[PDB]
Amino acid sequence: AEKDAEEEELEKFVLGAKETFREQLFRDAPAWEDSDDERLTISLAGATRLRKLRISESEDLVSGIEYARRLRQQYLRLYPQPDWAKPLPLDSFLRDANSFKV
Amino acid sequence: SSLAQQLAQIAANSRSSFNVKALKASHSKSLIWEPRVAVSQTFAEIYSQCYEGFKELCHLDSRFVPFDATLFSAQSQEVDRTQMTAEENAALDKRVDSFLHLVGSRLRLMPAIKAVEWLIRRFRIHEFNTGTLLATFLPYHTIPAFVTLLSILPVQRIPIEYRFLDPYIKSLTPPPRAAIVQQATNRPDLLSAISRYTLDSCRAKQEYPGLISFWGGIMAEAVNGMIDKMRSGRRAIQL
Amino acid sequence: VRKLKYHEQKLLKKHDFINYKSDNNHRDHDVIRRYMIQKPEDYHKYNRLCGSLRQFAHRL
Amino acid sequence: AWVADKARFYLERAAPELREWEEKEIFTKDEIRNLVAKRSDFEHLVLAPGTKPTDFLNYVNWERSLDRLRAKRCARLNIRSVTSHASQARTFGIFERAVLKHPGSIELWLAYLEFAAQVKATKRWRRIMTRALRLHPMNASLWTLAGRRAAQNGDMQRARAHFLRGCRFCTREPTLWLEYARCEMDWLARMEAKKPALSGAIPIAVFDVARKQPFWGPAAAEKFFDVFAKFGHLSCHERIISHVVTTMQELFPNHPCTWSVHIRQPLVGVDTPAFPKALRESLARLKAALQSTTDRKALATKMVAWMDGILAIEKLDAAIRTVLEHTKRSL
Amino acid sequence: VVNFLLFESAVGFSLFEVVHQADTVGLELPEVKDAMKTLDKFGKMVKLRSFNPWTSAAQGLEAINLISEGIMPEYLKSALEMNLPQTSGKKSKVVLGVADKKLAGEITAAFPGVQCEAADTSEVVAALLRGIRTHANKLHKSLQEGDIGRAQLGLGHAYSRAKVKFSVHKNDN
Amino acid sequence: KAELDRIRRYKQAQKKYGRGPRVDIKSVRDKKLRRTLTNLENKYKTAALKAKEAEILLENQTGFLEPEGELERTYKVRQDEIVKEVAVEVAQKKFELKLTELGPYTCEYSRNGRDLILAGRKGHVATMDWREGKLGCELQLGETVRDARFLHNNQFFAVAQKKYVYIYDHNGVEIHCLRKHVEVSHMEFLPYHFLLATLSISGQLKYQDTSTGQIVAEIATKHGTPVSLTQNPYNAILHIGQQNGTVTLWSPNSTDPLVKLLAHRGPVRSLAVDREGRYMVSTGQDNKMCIWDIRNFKEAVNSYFTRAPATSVAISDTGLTAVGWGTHTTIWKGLFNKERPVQVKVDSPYMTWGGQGQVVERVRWCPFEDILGIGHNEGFSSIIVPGAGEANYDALEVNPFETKKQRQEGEVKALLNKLQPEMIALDPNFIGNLDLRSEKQRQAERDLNTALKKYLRKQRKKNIIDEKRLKAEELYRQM
Amino acid sequence: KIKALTRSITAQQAPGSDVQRAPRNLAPELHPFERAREYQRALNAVKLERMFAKPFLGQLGNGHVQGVYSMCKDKNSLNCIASGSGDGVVKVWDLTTRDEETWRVAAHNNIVKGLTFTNDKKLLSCATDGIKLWDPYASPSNTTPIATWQEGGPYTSLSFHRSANTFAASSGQGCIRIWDLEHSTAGQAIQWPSFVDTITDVCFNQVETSVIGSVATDRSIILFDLRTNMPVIKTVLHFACNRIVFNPMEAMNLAVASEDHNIYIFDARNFDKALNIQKGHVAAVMDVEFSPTGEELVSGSYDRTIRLWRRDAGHSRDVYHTKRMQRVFRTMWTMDSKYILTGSDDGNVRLWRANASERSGVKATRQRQALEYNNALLDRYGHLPEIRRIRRHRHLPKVVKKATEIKREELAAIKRREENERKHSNKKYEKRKSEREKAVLVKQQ
RNA sequence: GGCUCUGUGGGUGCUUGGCCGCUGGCCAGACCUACUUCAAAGCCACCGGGGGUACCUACCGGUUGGGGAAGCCCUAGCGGC
RNA sequence: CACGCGGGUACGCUAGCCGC
Repeated sequence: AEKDAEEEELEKFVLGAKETFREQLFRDAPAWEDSDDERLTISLAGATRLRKLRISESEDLVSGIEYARRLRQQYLRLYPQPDWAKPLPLDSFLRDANSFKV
Repeated sequence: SSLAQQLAQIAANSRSSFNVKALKASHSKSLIWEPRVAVSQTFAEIYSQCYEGFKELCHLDSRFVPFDATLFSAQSQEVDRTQMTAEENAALDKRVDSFLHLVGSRLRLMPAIKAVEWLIRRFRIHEFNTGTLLATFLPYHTIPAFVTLLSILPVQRIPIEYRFLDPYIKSLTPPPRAAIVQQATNRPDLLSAISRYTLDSCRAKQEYPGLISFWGGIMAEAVNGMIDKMRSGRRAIQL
Repeated sequence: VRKLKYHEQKLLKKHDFINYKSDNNHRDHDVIRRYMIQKPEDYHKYNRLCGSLRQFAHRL
Repeated sequence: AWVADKARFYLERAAPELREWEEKEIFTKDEIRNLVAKRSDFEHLVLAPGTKPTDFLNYVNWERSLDRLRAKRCARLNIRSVTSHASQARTFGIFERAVLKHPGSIELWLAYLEFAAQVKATKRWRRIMTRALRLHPMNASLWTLAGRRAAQNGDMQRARAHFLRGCRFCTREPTLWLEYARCEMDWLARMEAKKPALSGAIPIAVFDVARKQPFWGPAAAEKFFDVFAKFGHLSCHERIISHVVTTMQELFPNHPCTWSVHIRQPLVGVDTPAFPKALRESLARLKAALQSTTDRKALATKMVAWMDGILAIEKLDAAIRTVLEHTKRSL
Repeated sequence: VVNFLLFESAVGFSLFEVVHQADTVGLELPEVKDAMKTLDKFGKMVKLRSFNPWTSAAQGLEAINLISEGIMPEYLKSALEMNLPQTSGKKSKVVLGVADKKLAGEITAAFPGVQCEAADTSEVVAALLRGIRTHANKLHKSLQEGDIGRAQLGLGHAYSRAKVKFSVHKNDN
Repeated sequence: KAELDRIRRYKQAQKKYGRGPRVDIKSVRDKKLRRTLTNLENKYKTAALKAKEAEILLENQTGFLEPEGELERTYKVRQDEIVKEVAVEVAQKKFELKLTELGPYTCEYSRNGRDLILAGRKGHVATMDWREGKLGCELQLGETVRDARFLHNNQFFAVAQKKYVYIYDHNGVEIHCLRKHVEVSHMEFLPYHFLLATLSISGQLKYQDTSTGQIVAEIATKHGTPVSLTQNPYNAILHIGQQNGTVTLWSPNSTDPLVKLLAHRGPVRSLAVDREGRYMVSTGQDNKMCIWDIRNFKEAVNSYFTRAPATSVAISDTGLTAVGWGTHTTIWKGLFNKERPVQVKVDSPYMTWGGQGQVVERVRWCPFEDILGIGHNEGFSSIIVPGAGEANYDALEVNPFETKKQRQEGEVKALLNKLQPEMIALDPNFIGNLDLRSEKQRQAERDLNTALKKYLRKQRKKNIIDEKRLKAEELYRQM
Repeated sequence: KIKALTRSITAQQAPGSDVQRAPRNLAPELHPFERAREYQRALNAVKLERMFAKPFLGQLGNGHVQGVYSMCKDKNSLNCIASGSGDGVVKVWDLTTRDEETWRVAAHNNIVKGLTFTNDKKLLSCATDGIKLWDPYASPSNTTPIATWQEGGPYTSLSFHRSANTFAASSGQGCIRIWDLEHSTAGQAIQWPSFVDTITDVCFNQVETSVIGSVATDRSIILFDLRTNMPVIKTVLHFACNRIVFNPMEAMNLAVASEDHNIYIFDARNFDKALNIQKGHVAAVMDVEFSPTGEELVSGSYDRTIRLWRRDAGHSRDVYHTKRMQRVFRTMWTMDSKYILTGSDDGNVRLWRANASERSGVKATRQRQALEYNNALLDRYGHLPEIRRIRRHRHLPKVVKKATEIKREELAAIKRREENERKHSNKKYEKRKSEREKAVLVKQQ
């Protein structure tokens, strides 16, 4: 640390404590598999829509598995995973649609 | 006057003061001190008096120590809300809502009113968190503290379900329970707001018999009135 | 602009934002407001017609 | 209110030391922005129309704390070039316009004197003390501070002159006169430790003029005897104490204070065979005072306060403990 | 040229040290009169240096009696001995400004190194004390215990009743 | 040596706040003049040094954005990402007013950034306090509107109508109609003078004083209707740009144009100049734009190309520049770095505001925040861009938070310090130099074989005999 | 890493504080038209000071019957002045109350030629009758003189020592004589050996004691010494000199007011050439007076003028004139060095102010900053045409303007005569003698 | 159940797409700063009436000192008209 | 000429020796 507690107190007194204030503020396996995905290869640098999902300025060729990973990252960026993707008798009655019958 | 309408929309959604008179008025709006001294009252003495009140609150109950760390600190003397980003503002909204649910039990005491006076005069709860602040002051709707909060509330920040307090802000008299339950049985929004507030408090285990009796009474009279509205005789309509 | 003080006015003798000398003491504005004319272009149209009439009277 | 202009001058004075702290690696630019913003807010509040000695004191405390934190960071980073000279200069400037804006606040005057005595400005300290005494003559605490620090320095003539002007002014409460007698007998003690003063007649002279000063009372003479009875290890101390008690006998023949000093008179240099003999002597005097014609309630309250002091002293006999408990219980 | 000037008031007397003295030749000018009137152009002339209150209302009564009779009091002599630099006018004198000429003479005969200037005879010290008496409620307020009105009220009643001997033979109420 | 940073500070201060090379003390001869010039050069060295030292007390910080990863670039940022990452006090400032039924809109901020005015071409003039959202005045104006522009304050605004121009007060009451200015199509308000400079359609430029009310100088640009106009504010001269392809620099002291830089082969379409006065960017009808270092009057780099004829251009307080072309605008960062002696072309634009089918009528910068207004045919769109904006204003010159008393004192002080219109040139710091011809004539009054052939040819057409011509003829006989 | 500039209004007002914050950036990029705005503020300064030049302050009471022919201030005091008129009455005024005089007496029979204050409190008057010593400040008013002298010839002027009780009187017999009060009676007469003509004015050097300068009507100045009671030096100029005055700040500089319409500043150690030649008048100068701060000069002329001068200028800093002033005879500063006093020949003692556009009293700090800023600005830009013409332009009365145009025509004519004489004479092979050299005709010891 | 007010959508003219650096692409966008041989033809371009014109400006005719495009010539040139 | 941090001679203290 090489800082005294009294020195840290003089720090918090003289200079301010915005960093610690911000700190106190901000306190299933895949069942089936394919083989065509391993066999595939696509040119990210070639296709202009796929140009925007590569990582470095070297990624042009990619197999279908890592390609699927990039598309999954890009889908998650465009639309986040909603919280409902992550019994009670009355709640079961509400969620049953046989009850609301005219 | 389409231009005037869009501009008034911008002016109501605006949050920061931008000329000196608007700054002086928005700093003059206060709970405890009269506005004549609330204009000329700077932030050091405010923090001194309200920190004394918050100290009395910590010697009342135990769980005010995290807010001693993060909301009533010597850096919160200085921090300005409108210069932080949206996510810092959201985290601040969460901390404010936690403190309001916590302070809702002991609101009839001068220590708690001093703490809320700090939160209003520095973090501008009455302009940024009107929903939760107004729901927390709602169960005490007879006391002069609620009358003053009704005074200092800005008219356009009041959300839609609580927009029935306009005649009382016009004439500063505390609204009666007949008015609250009547607005509850007409709008489902106020009823859902009160129930959401109280269920949030009871999940956070900071409830108290005053709030629980208030919520029970309002929803009971509200369900009575709502069924008395819903009864309509035609079989399909009542179904 | 505030009411000019003594020295400020002595330095800005010739200054006035409202009435220039090219505004003719706002005779256009006084007449337009007196007789409810809606178009200041129509005022100046009347004005140049009356001006041509006076110069014909001058040559006569 | 040209306070923007006045603050501009003071911040433009404070700028080059901050340039030094930036060219060194001691503070980084974010910290320096925090510093200059806090200094701007402080200077505007200081030069504002409505100000307070508490505001001046808080700015003083901040600047002094910045000096201390800078010293800590310098000693941590192993530098020697950066000094405290500019910091002490600006602190002196704050205090000077502080006592200009609020001359009548002894809180601020005492804080300013404390700052001078802390950072080692003795001549400046004497000048500040002189100005503060000229603004607050009736302050016994200020007079005692001047006299005591002068005698601590060793200026007996200057400590004298301060005390003499003080007792010429403050004539209402005897606190300053007690303090002058205290300092004078401390000077006699320092001389005896070094080994006219062979007589030691200056406290007797102070007593003889205190008799005619308008605070002169029985309780005043009691305080005089108390401060005379402290540190009885002296040469003419018995002479002084005898003169005090004879003067009190000649003035207040039956006052309970006079009876109290007749009780505690022979206990001047007692702490050991010399202790219990004087104890028995004063016990006989005490019983004679309790049976004689005197205001027994006031005398016994003085005596039980005195015995509260005695029982606060430890290392005594159980028999005399029980008899003092009995005599205190019979009152 | 003035250096210090006394000023006797009801709560007590104070002596001010003049800095940047006024011009005695153009003293009858509208500019210097306006500067005497306002407060932001008189505090540059006058800076407070020493104050002395009275210890008790009997002492203030003694003050008025001696001062109006013209004789200086002993504690006034004490305060001036504290504030004025000790000198005799063999080579360097100190110029004081007081109001009463007899008081000026008595202070001169007390301290040889103080030449006094009377407000009766010198217009510059006249205008200077006039400005100080006008702005007197603000210059002392930093150490003014209370206000000056009640002290003037009670002190005037004490002085006039002492001169009249009133309560000895008023009982009709 | 530890004095290396000392010499670096002194060199940097002498560069920035020097305003002149230095006095050569060694070459003076009189002793008293030597001493007073040593004293003066020392005082000026201390002045510039303490000014550079006092430049630390600036509170705010200049906005910026830099790319983090190697692949993502700066112009691929979106307004949503910006408004999520930025502070809420400017996230409020980013907004879009929708106005569709009243022609294309031109926006113009006041020079303190408080109030703006927007003019829809078919007659709709509005002045508003856009930060607070309250509008000062709004009017339908009937006929068309060429160009709206604020005056010195936010009090008076001048609208360039179909035939005359009209200046109005704060409530939109029409103060008066200037009819000497006929068919005005471009306007620029010199604000340190008080001059309204109007370019008509006819090519007749007119300079009218606004304080006194008399037109100071009429000039007739003899060639072509004017296509563009702006004001160099370091000189207060008028960069107008004609139709034959040249930009001409004018000033009210001459009928001839002061200079004429040559530009694109088509008519120049838009001009902008730095407030430092360093560089001018101009974009033509030919698809290029190009910059110019003005103080030396040469081209700095090769021409950039814009993929359409640019409708407008405007550069910020700092080095940013916004060219609004076609239907979407772009912003370049490093066109003209001040410190470099030789400039460099930039690969990519800093950032672009995209096209959703709105033709851009005019771009402007809010002069003191990090935002930028576009005026397009669908209305007004104030977007945010971080790098712009001079971070630290000067509350003696211009105050974005001006109180009433401060605005009144500012108006009367600028009225007392108005600049006479004759003091306008290509170097505005010249008042005090030697009138060399007058000085040589004064010193004269105190102190008192190829060319003669053409001289005799010139003097043989007079046909005065002229004893000097006689001596010259005798000399020509001698040769 | 996105970050824009965020400006709350706390930078304009701290909350709860009425103070108006004003952050400042000194970038020349942000403050344009530097030199031009400076020239314009200079022009406003010139127009302001030519508007507010109102120098006339007052008139000391009702004045005298006849003209004011001599006057003198009390160099020890500050508001004690006396003026001796022409009918032989002297009056003593106090400057605080300029309504009525403090002390008057019909002193002599002829005019009061010399007058001074002593160092104690008393005053001396000199007339052709003789000289007399009065005490004007006493608890009884005494109109009788307390000392009288007649022997020694017709006395003409007076001057008093700085510290001691000695004073010199310049007589008419070609001598001055020195008295030491309280132990001398007839005084010691010092004179040049063979000397006849009247010694008009006399003045003790103030900064260096015991050096006496005096001017005689042989168009000559003479310096004496007093520790060795003998004359020292004698220079003959081209015209007679009406007064000599020493400089109260530099020990060796003197100024002679001479009938050549000129004012010469001489160095007493080197009388070979004049140090400075102020030429601004129309008639003869009847009075000169150095400032007590030793940097400005007053010269009251025989015509209707008072000229204020700088020490190294050599031309009119300013000129005062008034129809009511019939002639001007004695002008002197007050020890403030801010108000000058002019005894006229109309019988008035007028009080003007120097620095005729600088008001008195205590100034507020921004006001004094604006004044000093205007003055330094003019000191820089005082030579451009517009500023120059408005700063020099002053209304002179018709007779003075007419006669000074004739004076310029005559001086240009004489210069052209001398120029043609040089060009067509054998004097061409010489250097032009400087005029500071041409001021002194001869010097002798 | 009624009056009044307020808001949203459709209509009030005959139905061929949203965007762009549009013979192609894009709606997740992609690339970003290159390319260059020669400045330009002239005219016109609305201010209410009578009136003065010191100053400035416009136009015309000149004047000192430079300046030399272009035209003409040949003794050929650092030329000559 | 001296002015920051350590150990000594010495403290309800800091005057003095050498380092960091």
